Amino acid sequence: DETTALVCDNGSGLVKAGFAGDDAPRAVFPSIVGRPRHQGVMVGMGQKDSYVGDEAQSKRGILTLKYPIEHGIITNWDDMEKIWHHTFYNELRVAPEEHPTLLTEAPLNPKANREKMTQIMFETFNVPAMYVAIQAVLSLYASGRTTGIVLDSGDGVTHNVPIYEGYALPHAIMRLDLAGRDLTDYLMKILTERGYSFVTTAEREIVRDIKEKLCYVALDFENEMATAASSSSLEKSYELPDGQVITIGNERFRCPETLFQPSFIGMESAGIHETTYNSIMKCDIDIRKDLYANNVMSGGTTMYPGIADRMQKEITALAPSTMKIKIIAPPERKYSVWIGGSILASLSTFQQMWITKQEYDEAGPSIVHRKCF
Amino acid sequence: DETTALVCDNGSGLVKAGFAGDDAPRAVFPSIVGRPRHQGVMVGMGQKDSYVGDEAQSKRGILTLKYPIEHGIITNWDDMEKIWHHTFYNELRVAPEEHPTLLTEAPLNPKANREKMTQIMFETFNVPAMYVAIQAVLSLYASGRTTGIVLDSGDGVTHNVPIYEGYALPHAIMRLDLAGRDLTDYLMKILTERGYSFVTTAEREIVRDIKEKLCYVALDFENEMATAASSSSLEKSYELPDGQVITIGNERFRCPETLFQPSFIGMESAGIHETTYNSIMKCDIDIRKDLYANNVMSGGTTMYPGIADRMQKEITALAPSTMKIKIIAPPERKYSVWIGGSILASLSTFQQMWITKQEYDEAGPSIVHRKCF
Amino acid sequence: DETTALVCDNGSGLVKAGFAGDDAPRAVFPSIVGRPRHQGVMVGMGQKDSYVGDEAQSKRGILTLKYPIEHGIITNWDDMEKIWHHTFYNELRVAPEEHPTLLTEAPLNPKANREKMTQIMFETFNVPAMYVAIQAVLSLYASGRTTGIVLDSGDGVTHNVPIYEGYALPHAIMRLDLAGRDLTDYLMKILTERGYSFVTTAEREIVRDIKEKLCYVALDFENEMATAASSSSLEKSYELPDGQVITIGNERFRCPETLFQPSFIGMESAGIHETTYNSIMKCDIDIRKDLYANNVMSGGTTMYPGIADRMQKEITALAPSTMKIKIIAPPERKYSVWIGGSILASLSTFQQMWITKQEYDEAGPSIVHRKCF
Amino acid sequence: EDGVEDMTQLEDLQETTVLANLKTRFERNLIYTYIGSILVSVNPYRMFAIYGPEQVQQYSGRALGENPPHLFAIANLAFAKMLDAKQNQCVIISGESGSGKTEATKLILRCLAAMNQRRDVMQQIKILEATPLLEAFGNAKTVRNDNSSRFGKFVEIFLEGGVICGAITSQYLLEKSRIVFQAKNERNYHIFYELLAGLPAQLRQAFSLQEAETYYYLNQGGNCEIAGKSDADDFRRLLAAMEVLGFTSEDQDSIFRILASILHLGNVYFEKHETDAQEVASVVSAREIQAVAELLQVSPEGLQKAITFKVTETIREKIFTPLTVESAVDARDAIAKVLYALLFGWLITRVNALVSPKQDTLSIAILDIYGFEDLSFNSFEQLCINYANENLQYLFNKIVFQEEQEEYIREQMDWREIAFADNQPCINLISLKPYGILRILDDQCCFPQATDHTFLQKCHYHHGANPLYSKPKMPLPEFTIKHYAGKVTYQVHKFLDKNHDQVRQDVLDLFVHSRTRVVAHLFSSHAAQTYKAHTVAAKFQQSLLDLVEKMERCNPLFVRCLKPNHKKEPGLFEPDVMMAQLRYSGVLETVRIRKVRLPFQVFIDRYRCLVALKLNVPADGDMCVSLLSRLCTVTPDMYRVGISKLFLKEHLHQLLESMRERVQNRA
Ligand SMILES: Nc1ncnc2c1ncn2[C@@H]1O[C@H](COP(=O)(O)OP(=O)(O)O)[C@@H](O)[C@H]1O
Ligand SMILES: Nc1ncnc2c1ncn2[C@@H]1O[C@H](COP(=O)(O)OP(=O)(O)O)[C@@H](O)[C@H]1O
Ligand SMILES: Nc1ncnc2c1ncn2[C@@H]1O[C@H](COP(=O)(O)OP(=O)(O)O)[C@@H](O)[C@H]1O
Ligand SMILES: Nc1ncnc2c1ncn2[C@@H]1O[C@H](COP(=O)(O)OP(=O)(O)O)[C@@H](O)[C@H]1O
Ligand SMILES: [Mg+2]
Ligand SMILES: [Mg+2]
Ligand SMILES: [Mg+2]
Ligand SMILES: [Mg+2]
Repeated sequence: DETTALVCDNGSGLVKAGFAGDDAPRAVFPSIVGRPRHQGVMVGMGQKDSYVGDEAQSKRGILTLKYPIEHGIITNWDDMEKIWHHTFYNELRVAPEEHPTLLTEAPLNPKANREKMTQIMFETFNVPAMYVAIQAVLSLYASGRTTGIVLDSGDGVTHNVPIYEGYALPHAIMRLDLAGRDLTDYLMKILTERGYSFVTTAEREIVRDIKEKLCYVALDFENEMATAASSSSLEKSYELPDGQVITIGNERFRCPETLFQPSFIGMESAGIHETTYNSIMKCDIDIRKDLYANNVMSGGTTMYPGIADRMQKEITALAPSTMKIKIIAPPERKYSVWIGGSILASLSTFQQMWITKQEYDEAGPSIVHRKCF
Repeated sequence: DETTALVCDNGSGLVKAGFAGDDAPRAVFPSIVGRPRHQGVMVGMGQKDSYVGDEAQSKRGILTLKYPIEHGIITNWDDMEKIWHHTFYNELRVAPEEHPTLLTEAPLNPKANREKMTQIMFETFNVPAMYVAIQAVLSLYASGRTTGIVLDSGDGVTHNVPIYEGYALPHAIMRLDLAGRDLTDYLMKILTERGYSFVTTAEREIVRDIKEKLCYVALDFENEMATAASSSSLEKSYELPDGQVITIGNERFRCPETLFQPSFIGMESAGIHETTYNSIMKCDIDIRKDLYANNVMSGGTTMYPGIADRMQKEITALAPSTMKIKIIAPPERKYSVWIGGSILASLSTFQQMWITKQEYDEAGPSIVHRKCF
Repeated sequence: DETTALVCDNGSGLVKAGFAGDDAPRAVFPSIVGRPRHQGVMVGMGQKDSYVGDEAQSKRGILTLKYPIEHGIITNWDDMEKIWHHTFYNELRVAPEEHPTLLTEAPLNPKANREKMTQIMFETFNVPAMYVAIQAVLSLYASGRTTGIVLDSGDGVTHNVPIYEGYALPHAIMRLDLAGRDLTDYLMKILTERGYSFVTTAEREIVRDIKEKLCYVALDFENEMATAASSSSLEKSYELPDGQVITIGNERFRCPETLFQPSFIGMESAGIHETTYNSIMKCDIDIRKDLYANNVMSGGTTMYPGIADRMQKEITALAPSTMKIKIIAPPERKYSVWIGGSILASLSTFQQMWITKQEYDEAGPSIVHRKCF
Repeated sequence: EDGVEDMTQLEDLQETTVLANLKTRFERNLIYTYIGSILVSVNPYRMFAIYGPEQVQQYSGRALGENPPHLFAIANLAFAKMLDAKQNQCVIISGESGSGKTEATKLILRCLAAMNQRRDVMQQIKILEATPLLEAFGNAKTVRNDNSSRFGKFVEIFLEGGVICGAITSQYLLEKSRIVFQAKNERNYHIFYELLAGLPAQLRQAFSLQEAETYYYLNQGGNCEIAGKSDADDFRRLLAAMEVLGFTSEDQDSIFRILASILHLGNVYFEKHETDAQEVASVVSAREIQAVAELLQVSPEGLQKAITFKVTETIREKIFTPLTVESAVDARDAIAKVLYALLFGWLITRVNALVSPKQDTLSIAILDIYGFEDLSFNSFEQLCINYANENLQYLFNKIVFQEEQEEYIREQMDWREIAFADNQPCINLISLKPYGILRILDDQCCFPQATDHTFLQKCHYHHGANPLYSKPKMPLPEFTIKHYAGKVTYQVHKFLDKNHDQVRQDVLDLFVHSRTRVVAHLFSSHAAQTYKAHTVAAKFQQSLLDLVEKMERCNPLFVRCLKPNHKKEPGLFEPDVMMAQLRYSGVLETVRIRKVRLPFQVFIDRYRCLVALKLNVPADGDMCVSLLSRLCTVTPDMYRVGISKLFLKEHLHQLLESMRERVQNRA
């Protein structure tokens, strides 16, 4: 009885799912639940009271966009259940009671989150078996490596996990709540300097698209600020969905710099380079050599052009001058975690590490804290 | 028990009624109540002291024409009751106590108007059920669409209502009190430049007929004024009901231009193109695209030859240069609202949105503010 | 050489100016530029083609009122220059080239606004020195405090600024575009329910006067709606400038409730209480205690009788049940910002924080972004 | 020989037992079974000239208790009941296509004609000659049958004082969607292909009919030669009968002209051509519409403006409206459908008028009706067929419950209190006024910016909680309705194109002023005879209501027909095919009506080994059940002790079986 196990990377801002053994996610759509707010006047078109991610993307102008997952933790459980039901039935058209499912999670997430996730996916969808895997180990699986620090930076969380030859160092795991959504909010707040006002949720997503299509990270900040406010070479234009053209100057690269300077939002934490260096310096010396030599990336918010060069420069400035820093920036930073999950779920030696229905029924939901990580 | 519901579009200057399910109004006649003013000398012919619209049309010379509906609001209630009684009994020959009735209304009309309309149509005619629908949603129903801005311009009101996929935007509804009757008054006041004097009500309606049969809207105003006062190509002749021939020059197109330049009457408001553009710019961007692409028309006073081309030119000059403006000008601008009402009243899913007699009797007339719009 | 510095609070709808060291603004007049629209017939009385605020107030019936400042940002620069020239010469009768001037601004305003303001006030009036100060810090100065959140709600903008012991938290500044002018527009749109039509600019200002003289904010909305539509105790009468008496019912308190329920205008944002609570919850815990204990108000549009009690009730319902919320509502909510500016401009330690003419001439207008805030 | 004519008397009633009984009787060369009021017939594929005129006297009603179950007993039963209760009634012939319904109709007509010794003298009353003609007009090839009745044939035989008068024929539920649309591996009505195959040359050069294989109304099936058993000889015999009916050659020529006009209208295409402010429509080739106009005696510009422009006409003005491509296609399809329906009505009216009987006379009804259909994929036509069969099954269940109630009352008075659950919820789910499925479809027809997906979503919303409705799990364009015959899954693909039967008044006015006399007369009669609606579903519902009213005017008693394996094998069949046909006919519902009851003397006799059961009981009313009930502590599931002891329940039967099996384990 051959049954491919589903791999459902339900990230913080995008849901990436598919079957195990493929090379790319079958379905990719934002994790948004939309509800209309105005009053319906045409008799008959007042029945669809909830639009899942892509449909709610198509109809931004007459409804409100709410993200069920805020900064990693699942806030609204009903919306997340709706998203899971949609991605199981209306998107893959595969009954979830005949396929095992794999789910991902941030490292330092609360425990009630896992307990409720297991309860929902065992009682509602009646999945035969499920598993919860940290995203960094899946990123390392997908990178085809066994050593190095994973810098997984989605739009809800940014965490480092040092691994050496398969043995994780759980006392060096660092997690930051600064991610892509906060970059989008800073871009919204910094675009007002030129007069563009974005307040609604649809305008917030327009700003998100602007960030994806225009923003980049510079090597040096003072030099690039001088260049921007010394000419018009860095200015680029964007077209809003009503044909209105906007122009962006030094705001192009001052949006993603807050990753290295989180004092712009007012956070007391340090940049991603500093957290990576501190996580290395929480590990053993023999570990430290290979952690220096094998930095790896993942997550969407690390796709800014020029991120690798600057973080290499910063680590080299921080690390001792005689060591070799080599930062891996594969062109699949997006959904590398899903590729790793698909590799992991296709292993025949993984068949014994599921969470069978009998186990959950006999020992209760607490076994998700025992069989994971 | 099959009972077709009556649809009675009691507009501001013309009453258009009929049964639901037809394709054209059964009865069309002006909404005028006429009363004789001279002294009767023949014994016996002094009994008919009130002539309803068409009879008062036939006998203009010995009576005064009063419109019960002035600028949308119902001023004289007894005259309107007489018109309703006539159009129910002497025109359709259908008892109103056996058929539901549908009525239309301007968007921003007062509330006592609706309360009194419901009270009269429930207490006098004893209609089993009635409903009040905004004219713009019925225009969209008749146009076979679900998006776009309706420019409903009768002879008492000119209002815009933006709708996107059945969800109205009530904060972008704009209403102007400049309509066809004010165009007729301006034509009366502007015809005196050539010596023709029209003062009485019958002469006012002769001027209305002149406006209907001769007036048009030009693409450019200065060029057409120069052409008119540079030749006699635009001059046309009309024959008054006594065989007296009149000639009209540049007054032919300077009567309906006040729709785009309402400063001629002295109003501080802006033209219909400007109000449509401002109503669009009060909506969301994703809404704005489809509102640009799907402008629609209705009402009698939009039947001037050349209105669509000029308003397209003006919107294109106002809107960003990269968007596509497409103005729908169906050949049923007159009584498109009635066609939409007939479509709406024939739906079997509409049966539950009436205002039953029990509901009105138990909760009072205030429910017309709850079940409408 | 003793020279008192002028303090010119050029708000969004009213200009409040005077000398530093006084206790009340010397001059208060609306910021309106009026231009006649009809045709002059008397030879000689066709020369005054522009009336500044108070003169244009006196002659509303023959001219159009345009506000140069729309929603905080300065739209028409020539009209604002005319207003500044008037308030310097024809109102205070003080040459502006011998006195330093202080100006106020919204927090999140564009930067070209500041650059052009400095350029105009240095090149045209040749002021020796000028400064641009945020309105919330001046409100805190006038309240005689150093902690708390300022809710400055003029007629163009409504913004919160949390300050603790003089250290502002710039990442918790929230700004809403819902202000008094939008309340006036909603009152205009909601008065049509009783038949009163106000379309022109003079009628808009009559509605503004109605709002100032009659509107109030209730503690509970459903209870007060039931009371209003259960009796005639809340009905009040107003006399238009032609002796015509109007009566207002539940529209009296449904105009200023949109501050707490901005969905009436269709905005997706939340009420002022919700924005204040969210701004608090963007601050540190030790900050949060004193921000809870020291809420303060300013701006004209917070003078509605009953605003303090309702916003106290709402914050208490939002905040944890064990904390003490104390909302400061001094009787100088109007021109509290000017009192704070006068206090700030009279300090002898402030003499070194001006923007001298030499500094602007040597470094250009960009220093207004460096020496402000 | 093996009679088992009444299976009510057996120990228990199951579909397996009924199937075994029918198999045994079929192996005994017995076709008809007399199940009380109801009769069951099976197609034997075997030419049985049962007796001759003697069978009427041999199988009359005087010895129904001993007479073999036969089809012709109802012939005498009808007369016996009408001479006693003084009330005429109706007889329906129901069953799937190919189940010998036409053969049964012919047999019953022959028996009714042969019972009065007069048909030999007045055989000139020309009754059954046109049955093949109405068959060619009303039958078409289905994926499961080459001869399927697609209309509710109704023949009314009139009687006055024992004298057989003339007959009146009518159609009720013709499916107009077949003319323009047809599924795969099926085809249009047989007469179009018969005309194209038997077409003489003079029609080939005169009428442009050289594209017989490329007409859009015909090539939709994809293979029109599967019916190769039919040929031009069918056309020749159809013409022979057509001339026999007294029709002149002019009528036949006009009929062929109308059919050719319909076929030519099938081959008309439109182009999305630009216009003033939109892109609306434009006729591709005008030579075809011109040829249509030439052979229809009507202006060509009239057809252009009736299929391209929409006319909104008021008293003071008449406004022309450009139409979209889909609207033009719908108008053309409506024109074709109304023309075909008018032709059928005209021919039926003329046939009835030729042999019109006396008025205000007695009348017996014969109704040829559809069969329950469940294909691999189901469409609108199957939904309408299932709705009609649901109404007829409701009537049949009412009859069965009436028979059960009268039997119960005949036994004892006080069992009239027994209730019964009908299929009314299914009828409401299909066509209830507020939120019926057909009502939702009618609303979606006129609703702006509608598609199949929106209609499916609305059906899913309004019927989510209905137990009979079954939302598919996957996002599939289907839904499932629980009929009495089982679950049926329909497909919502192309419903909106099967309902736009909108014919504006301008088209009728254009066709009234035609130069030819037949078309003008037909349209004038249609306008004169004409509240209504403008969808295929609404007209189908109106016709179904008329048929139901006509049936309830009389007393319903009918007969079902079944079919063996469709490979035309005489005397051989599959039990699974029997189960399917039994489920589709509806006779299985009789078991549900039984809800059980057995004689008590039989229990006394054959249960002589139950606790040494004493057999010396001569009284059926003696106390024997409560004696075991209280001594053995049998739960008192029985509501009350009867006299005949027909209070048996299934739980008691199971308890008795359990006792029998446990007691038998002695050694
Ligand atoms: N090409 C890109 N450039 C910059 N940012 C991107 C790009 N693609 C995605 N992002 C950002 O990554 C965030 C989430 O991406 P991803 O990591 O794929 O999903 P998740 O965070 O749910 O794992 C989005 O909020 C988006 O702003
Ligand atoms: N063909 C036409 N050309 C110009 N104006 C017209 C025409 N037909 C009607 N009107 C104007 O439209 C006004 C009212 O028409 P209509 O909208 O049909 O009624 P209502 O305004 O009551 O809905 C009349 O006052 C008339 O002046
Ligand atoms: N007593 C009052 N009650 C209600 N509203 C008021 C009152 N006084 C002023 N306002 C409103 O405050 C707005 C502006 O007042 P203010 O804040 O003093 O000027 P600015 O907004 O320019 O700082 C006006 O539009 C007016 O509607
Ligand atoms: N009871 C019967 N006895 C003898 N022959 C029969 C009987 N029933 C049907 N047949 C034969 O079976 C053949 C199949 O006809 P069929 O396709 O059932 O016609 P229809 O579908 O119009 O009823 C007929 O030619 C008929 O002669
Ligand atoms: Mg991720
Ligand atoms: Mg109108
Ligand atoms: Mg202020
Ligand atoms: Mg047949």
